[PDB]
Amino acid sequence: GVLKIVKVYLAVKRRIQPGDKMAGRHGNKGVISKINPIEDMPYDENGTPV
Amino acid sequence: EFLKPRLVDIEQVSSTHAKVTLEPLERGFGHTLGNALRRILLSSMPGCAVTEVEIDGVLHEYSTKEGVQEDILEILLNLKGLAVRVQGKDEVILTLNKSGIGPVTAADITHDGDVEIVKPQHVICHLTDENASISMRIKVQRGRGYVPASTRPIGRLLVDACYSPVERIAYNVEAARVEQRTDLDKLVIEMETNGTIDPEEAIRRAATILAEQLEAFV
Repeated sequence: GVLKIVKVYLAVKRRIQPGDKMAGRHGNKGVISKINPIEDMPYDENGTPV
Repeated sequence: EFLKPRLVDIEQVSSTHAKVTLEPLERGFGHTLGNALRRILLSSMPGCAVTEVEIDGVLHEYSTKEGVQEDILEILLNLKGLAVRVQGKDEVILTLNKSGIGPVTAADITHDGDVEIVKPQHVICHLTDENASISMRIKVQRGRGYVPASTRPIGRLLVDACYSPVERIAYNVEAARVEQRTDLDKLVIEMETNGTIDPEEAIRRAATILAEQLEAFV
């Protein structure tokens, strides 16, 4: 009883945002709370931010 | 009264990362100016990242071209890291035409003398067979910060914009035993750019930005 089917494949690209759950390999979870600016992050003696 | 710091040395270690010196500096002003300039540099430095890319036989970035070892997405990712300097025009359109086996690098772009490619060895893609060719148009514009393609024909592929020549900034405050006076600070700022900005020009722009923001109440 169906005449024809049209299947459309969209390809969305989800980058990252607060609320996206991230975890390690040892049962440690967490939802991103802020996409901090690069200049606001902690940096070591060499200036490389974490 | 206060001694005014000034640019005394630009110690070019390599093509990318340089090390400028500010001297003399009073007690505490070294860290203040170092952190302020670090934040300004990492925040707001004009850059010339790619914005749009158009390959002839490509409709969307999730496809492939015959004879190209890389997916279109990986080509766009490689272009996203392309370091380029434009002088006269805020917006330019470079062209890349290559045919034959081998690594299609950034050196195969049309010269366009008003545009400088700082890393000619920057590989863009690989061609696998003689009869395979890539003919593509790249759109390079001036900008500031990070402008994801989502915020801003069906053949145009948008690449995320990364208008930020700086990559790493580190300031060290040392002792400057100069002018027959002790406990004067020297601010050595080591900055690792992508090669598209002059370190002296970068410091000048950062200081100008800070002064303009500070003019609101002085």
